[PDB]
Parts: sequence; C-alpha cells; structure tokens
Amino acid sequence: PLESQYQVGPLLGSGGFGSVYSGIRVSDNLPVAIKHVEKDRISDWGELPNGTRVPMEVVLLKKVSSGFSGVIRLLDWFERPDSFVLILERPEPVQDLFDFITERGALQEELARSFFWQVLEAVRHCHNCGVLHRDIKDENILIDLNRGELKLIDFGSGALLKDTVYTDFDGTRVYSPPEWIRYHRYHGRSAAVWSLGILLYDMVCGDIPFEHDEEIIRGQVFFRQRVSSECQHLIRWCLALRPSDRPTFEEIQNHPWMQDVLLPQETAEIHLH
Ligand SMILES: N[C@H]1CCC[C@H](Nc2cccc(-c3n[nH]c4cnc(-c5cccnc5)cc34)n2)C1
Repeated sequence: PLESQYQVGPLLGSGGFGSVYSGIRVSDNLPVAIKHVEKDRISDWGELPNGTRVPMEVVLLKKVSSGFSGVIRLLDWFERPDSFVLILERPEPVQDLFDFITERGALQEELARSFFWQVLEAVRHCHNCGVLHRDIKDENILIDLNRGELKLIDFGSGALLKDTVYTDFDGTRVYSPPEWIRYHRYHGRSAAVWSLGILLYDMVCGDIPFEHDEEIIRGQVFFRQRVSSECQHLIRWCLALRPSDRPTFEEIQNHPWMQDVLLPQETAEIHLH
C-alpha cells in the first residue's frame, strides 16, 4: 500500500506526462515526487527483466537509476487498476529551468556554461545506459538551488537507444529536428544534439529560437541578446540542418565555449546564493 508509505503533498504540476505531486516517505521523511500516469494514456510499453508488463518509462528509469545523479532516480513504483504510480527522488529546494529562465531572463554565459555542461553529462549518462530521453528542454530539467546541480526528468517520451531510424516521436515539436518535421525520421544522438542546440539558445537568449515548422526547416538563427561568437558558433553547429553536420557529444564538450566550466558548487555560490 503506497497510500500509507507516503504523505502526499501539493500538486507540483500536470500535463501530457500526467500528474506529479510533492511527497514525503514516511519511514525517513525523504522528500519525494509522486507521478501518476493513466494506462489509457500509455502507448509505449516495455518488459521488466523478470517478465512483466510495465510502461517503457519505468524500464528506462531503471536503466539510468544509480550513482550518477544527473538524472532524477526512480525509487519505487506501483500498479493500480487504471494507472501507474512512480515514486521519484525530489531535490529541495528546487526550481525547473523554465521558471528559472523566465524569472531571471537570459542567463549569463558563465552560468549557462555550467548548466549546459551538466545537462550534457546527464544526457551522456542516459545514452551510456542505453536510454534516449527524446524530450530535452528547460521544463524537463530541475535545478537544485542549494547545490547548483541540474537533474533530468520525465522519460515518458523516451525510448531504448538504437542505431537505426526512429519513425515515432511524442516529444516537444519546437525542440524536434528538421528531419522529423520533413521526413518523420531521425536518429537518436543527432536529434538529441539538435534539441540541445535549442536548449542552449534558450539559456542565453531567454527564449526558444523557433516557433513554426517553416522556421525549424529554414534553420536560421537570430540572436536577440548579446551572445559571444563562440557560443553562437556552438549553437549554430548543434542546429545544423543536416544531422551529419552536427557535433558529437565529445565535440560539443571540447568546443572552445565549453572550456573552464565551473563545478556545480562554485556555480551555486556565485550565481544562486
Ligand atoms: N515543468 C515542471 C512541471 C511540474 C513538475 C516539475 N516540477 C517539479 C517541481 C519540484 C520537483 C519536481 C520533481 N522532483 N522529482 C521529480 C521527478 N519527476 C518529475 C516529472 C516531471 C514531469 C514529468 N515526469 C516527471 C518531477 C520531479 N518537479 C517540472
């Protein structure tokens, strides 16, 4: 019975992903997040190592949950008649990147550098564990306001990482690559890099670069804020129209703009405290 193991708090939010509540594990008072997703709303299903029907999200989460905490870890999960309930780690105090950007405006490049680097590390961790997130965006990353550490959330649109083409997509369209818009086909890593380009622009400009399909397809970036030439270059590289023209993750992290990143703690002391 999960109803007695957890003290349910306020609704943190709801949307396509379902409904997520703040919670507290009664045994040790550990802060937690409680996510409800209706079975009717789940189209992507997977198999547990012990042979059982579970949402793919659970499968993916299990594969990425462990030491490296760039990703919010799954602590436990329950099946109900018409829904699944996930119990997830919850940092405190916390704010998602979307709200942070909204309230603070465009981020100083030193801050964006640290945040972007942490996201890259988190995404690399996922890929190394055979998991593709498919919905990297500011709304899906949490900021531990005390430690300056970022955490990736919501694998409800994710999939197992593969080297062949994806022909399905239920992520955020304005973060999706031109090859999806045009051909309904994309490969995991190169598509991820595109979304990262969108994210980086978002960090240093205060808003997303594209709104309509035609803009994504044209792939022309204009800067509304003062942004260094190095940063502009990295962004334009990630947003290359041709997937094969985009940088690998190693290439991104070796880019000149990516050098001399602050540690999470230093980042918090300077920018969050
Ligand atoms: N864009 C917003 C929409 C509302 C959910 C979320 N906000 C917060 C706020 C504090 C903690 C967590 C939190 N702590 N731990 C978590 C684990 N998973 C999720 C989550 C969010 C969305 C979809 N799936 C899972 C959220 C959390 N999430 C992000």
